[PDB]
This record gives sequence, C-alpha cells and structure tokens, in this order.
Amino acid sequence: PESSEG
Amino acid sequence: RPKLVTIIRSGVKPRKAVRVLLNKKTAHSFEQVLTDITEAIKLETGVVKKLYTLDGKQVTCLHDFFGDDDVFIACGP
Amino acid sequence: VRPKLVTIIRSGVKPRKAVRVLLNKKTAHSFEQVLTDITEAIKLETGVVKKLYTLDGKQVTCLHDFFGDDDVFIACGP
Repeated sequence: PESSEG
Repeated sequence: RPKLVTIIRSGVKPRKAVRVLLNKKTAHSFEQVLTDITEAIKLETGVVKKLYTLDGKQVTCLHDFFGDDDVFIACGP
Repeated sequence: VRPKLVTIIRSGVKPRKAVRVLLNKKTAHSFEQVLTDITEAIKLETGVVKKLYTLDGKQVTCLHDFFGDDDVFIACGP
C-alpha cells in the first residue's frame, strides 16, 4: 500500500 | 445573551470544533440556524495555501501545475 | 490546448474524498487564483447541514431544543 502526504 | 455552540461534524477527521455564536432572539427559524452552522463550517475550512505532488514536491507556479500530474495534495495554514 | 481536470486530496482529511477542479491553462491567469478556485471547490463540497443531534443521540428539531442546556451538538449532512 503506497502512502505519502504533506 | 448570546449562546456559543460547539458543532462536531459527524464522521469528519481530524476532530475540530466549529463554534457558532447564536442569539435566541435573532435566530428567526430552525432552518436559519442550520444555515448559519453550514456557513460556519465552510468558513473554518482553511484557505488552500500550498499544493504538493503525491511524491512530495511543492507546486508553486502555473507551470508546475500544468505538468503531467493531475492529482495533488492541498494544505491549509 | 485542452482543459485540465485536476483531482485534489485534502491533507489529513477523512473520509478520503476527491475534489475535482477544472482549470484552463489559458484561463487561470494566476497561480494564486488557482488556489482560490481550489479553495472554493473544497468549500462547495461541504454538505449542507440537514440534521443535528445531541451527544446522547437525540435529534434536535426546533429552536426550543437548540437553546436548552446542551451547548455541544453533532451535525449530519445528507
């Protein structure tokens, strides 16, 4: 599961 | 005497109180009150200050924006 | 040239709902205006408040319930 933010 | 009401938006995260200042005399109908809360919620939605690509680069100008990416992340204050 | 359909994800905000904004490379005459357009689109996706509930789950349906003892309420959209 890709995950990233901000 | 005005009443300061805390509204909690159902199912919305993060958990941020929305406060509305309402007067039993000035509030003419229940529908008016619902409208004032709706307006209060839209106002506390922060203005968008920064944009980022998914990979983490800030988008700071029109030319960055009209590149190949079409998904971005918004940040407020 | 052709208009661009952008998908905006609000940082930290749940549920995860895409906000779509249509911007034109030859209309958007300013980056700050793009941000304002995105801001407006986010505000527009705010569901209008249709119901209110006390913390204990009773529906608040009239001005009398609203100005009683509780000053904290839960707002539900559609």
